Amino acid sequence: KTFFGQPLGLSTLFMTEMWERFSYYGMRAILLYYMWFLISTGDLHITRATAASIMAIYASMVYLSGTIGGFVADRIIGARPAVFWGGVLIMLGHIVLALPFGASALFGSIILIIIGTGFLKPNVSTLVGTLYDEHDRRRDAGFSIFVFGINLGAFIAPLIVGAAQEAAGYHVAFSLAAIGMFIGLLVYYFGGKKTLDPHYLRPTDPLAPEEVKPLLVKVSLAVAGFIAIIVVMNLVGWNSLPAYINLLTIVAIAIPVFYFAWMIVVSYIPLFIAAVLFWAIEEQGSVVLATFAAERVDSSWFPVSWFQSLNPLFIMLYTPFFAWLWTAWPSSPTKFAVGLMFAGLSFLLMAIPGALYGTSGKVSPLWLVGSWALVILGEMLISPNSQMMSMWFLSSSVGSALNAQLVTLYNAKSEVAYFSYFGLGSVVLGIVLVFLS
Ligand SMILES: CCCCCCC/C=C/CCCCCC(=O)OC[C@@H](O)CO
Ligand SMILES: CCCCCCC/C=C\CCCCCC(=O)OC[C@H](O)CO
Ligand SMILES: CCCCCCC/C=C\CCCCCC(=O)OC[C@H](O)CO
Ligand SMILES: CCCCCCC/C=C\CCCCCC(=O)OC[C@H](O)CO
Ligand SMILES: CCCCCCC/C=C\CCCCCC(=O)OC[C@H](O)CO
Ligand SMILES: CCCCCCC/C=C\CCCCCC(=O)OC[C@H](O)CO
Ligand SMILES: CCCCCCC/C=C\CCCCCC(=O)OC[C@H](O)CO
Ligand SMILES: CCCCCCC/C=C\CCCCCC(=O)OC[C@H](O)CO
Ligand SMILES: CCCCCCC/C=C\CCCCCC(=O)OC[C@H](O)CO
Ligand SMILES: CCCCCCC/C=C\CCCCCC(=O)OC[C@H](O)CO
Ligand SMILES: CCCCCCC/C=C\CCCCCC(=O)OC[C@H](O)CO
Ligand SMILES: CCCCCCC/C=C\CCCCCC(=O)OC[C@H](O)CO
Ligand SMILES: CCCCCCC/C=C\CCCCCC(=O)OC[C@H](O)CO
Ligand SMILES: NC(=O)CC[C@H](N)C(=O)O
Repeated sequence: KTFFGQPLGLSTLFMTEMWERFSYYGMRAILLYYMWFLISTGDLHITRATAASIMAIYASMVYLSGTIGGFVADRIIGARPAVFWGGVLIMLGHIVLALPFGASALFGSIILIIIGTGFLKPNVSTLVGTLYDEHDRRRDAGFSIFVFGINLGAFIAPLIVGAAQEAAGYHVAFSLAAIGMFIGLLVYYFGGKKTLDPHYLRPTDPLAPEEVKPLLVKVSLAVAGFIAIIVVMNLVGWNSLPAYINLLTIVAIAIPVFYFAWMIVVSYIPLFIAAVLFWAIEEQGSVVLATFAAERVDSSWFPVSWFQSLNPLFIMLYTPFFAWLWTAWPSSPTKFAVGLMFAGLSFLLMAIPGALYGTSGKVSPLWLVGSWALVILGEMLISPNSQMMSMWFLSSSVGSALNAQLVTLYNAKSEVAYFSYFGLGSVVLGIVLVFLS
């Protein structure tokens, strides 16, 4: 009695993540349009460009939080409590948007989810690994099934939440996200006590006595430095929302710079950059492509948010092939290059409808279908150890930090140039990074 060849525990963690991803990507699929709505009612006094920037820096902070989430669980509170309380915080974040409020609830929701996802996401991934011995070949297959589940939740969420939004409004749809996380907590809590090892109720690598003080010092100085900067910003009149997003952008990008300066490994640099650039493009699906979907495609007969299901749809379709592919077959730097090339191609493709049909009309949904087909093909060359997982979340974070700057450039007037430039740039950088490495 297994779960697709794996210990029954995989099913628990599988569904936990699926429902977490459900709530996250359900919310993500309507959050931009929601902000558009708040803007249209004079409730939110920002440009659409800034709204787009918010989406990206939101994702960036979510991934940055995940970069330290593993650390907190492994050394302070434990992997199993981190997932649980992480889940609770996420649930609360969605509940906040379900409440009959407007723009004033946005920040609180974002904070809870950043902290919550930071606690949950790296650590459920950790718990998957705990289901096996250090020497078991199923480890790869098991984690592959796990990722299939992550995308299963990401697939159905925009369909369900998107349609719900169109039926009963935004707050009801957001509450469905909350309910989804609640389901995940149920399956995780009761299922976990039966499948998961109890040694992960506590930190497996607790802070040694002499480690606590210098850690505390470094956190204090960092937080103090950050706050001092914000003070200065408010004194000199740089306190607009983009100002804060720029601050966050700089912080997120500075982190690998000083983190890589620390070990300087120089072979890791092009790998990191390729990942950063790939995730930048991939994460623009929920922002730039979401915008294209709403403005440049006729979605008069279906929720336009449904386009967000295409990304994880292709993960699920490619998984059977690529599984067989690896059984029946490329260097790590090669995989990243070709992957980034596909990402670039996915944007070059998106440049065609505007150049061929103009930008003032509407084009076939198949353009976005083909685009996601291309970038997810690239993800297959990138997508599937506490330390490496951290670099993974970090690369994702920097990509979205970059997006926070980049997506503000996107509009109907700049559409073709935007997709062409960053599309061809990514293809070229793909070529450069494969030979540089
Ligand atoms: C088939 C799956 C293989 C994965 C890679 C495929 C990527 C290829 C994408 C090209 C398709 C995009 C073109 C869509 C298109 O032009 O249709 C527009 C319109 O004519 C349809 O009515
Ligand atoms: C894991 C470390 C993260 C450190 C930063 C903590 C979170 C800081 C900012 C959250 C990023 C969201 C900025 C956009 C935003 O707040 O929008 C608010 C609404 O527009 C209300 O006007
Ligand atoms: C366990 C360590 C981290 C603790 C996480 C606590 C998160 C800190 C602040 C989140 C702010 C949540 C309150 C915001 C809120 O409720 O929305 C505002 C009103 O509902 C809108 O009128
Ligand atoms: C302890 C688990 C909590 C999970 C339940 C979260 C959702 C709970 C109740 C649903 C709240 C739905 C709000 C409905 C609402 O805001 O009115 C709808 C619009 O304002 C007008 O159509
Ligand atoms: C306003 C929402 C607040 C909800 C608080 C509910 C708290 C109820 C019980 C606390 C249980 C916390 C421990 C759960 C945990 O560590 O997960 C491990 C479980 O053994 C299953 O893996
Ligand atoms: C607003 C954030 C400012 C930065 C937070 C800095 C302070 C955060 C946590 C302080 C933790 C208390 C240090 C003492 C300690 O952890 O010992 C507890 C051990 O478990 C004792 O056995
Ligand atoms: C550990 C729980 C408390 C930690 C979170 C408290 C708030 C933390 C940082 C505040 C946000 C810092 C970046 C500024 C920012 O996001 O802008 C927010 C919007 O400008 C709101 O108007
Ligand atoms: C150990 C990593 C820490 C590195 C932190 C580096 C932060 C250095 C400078 C941050 C300056 C904040 C930028 C503020 C800003 O861009 O405001 C400009 C606004 O766009 C004007 O409206
Ligand atoms: C080796 C020492 C050098 C430290 C490297 C830190 C990296 C600093 C900045 C990264 C560039 C991203 C800034 C983009 C940005 O936020 O634009 C805002 C402008 O600063 C003002 O409009
Ligand atoms: C596994 C089978 C389910 C496949 C359908 C998944 C649908 C998910 C998102 C749909 C997003 C909008 C795509 C619309 C579409 O493909 O129609 C294309 C028509 O040829 C339009 O002329
Ligand atoms: C393997 C399939 C990949 C398909 C993508 C390859 C597409 C190749 C080039 C697309 C770039 C077309 C841009 C056309 C263009 O820039 O028009 C300029 C006009 O002046 C519009 O402002
Ligand atoms: C695994 C490598 C992926 C290679 C992609 C294979 C497809 C190659 C080129 C497809 C280019 C699609 C351009 C769309 C196009 O030109 O048609 C325009 C519209 O159909 C007008 O009716
Ligand atoms: C990569 C070698 C290490 C040196 C890093 C120093 C510069 C760090 C990051 C460079 C990318 C900065 C992205 C910000 C950017 O492109 O701004 C775009 C505009 O601000 C859009 O408004
Ligand atoms: N970029 C990442 O690190 C994670 C993205 C992936 N789509 C997920 O939700 O798990």
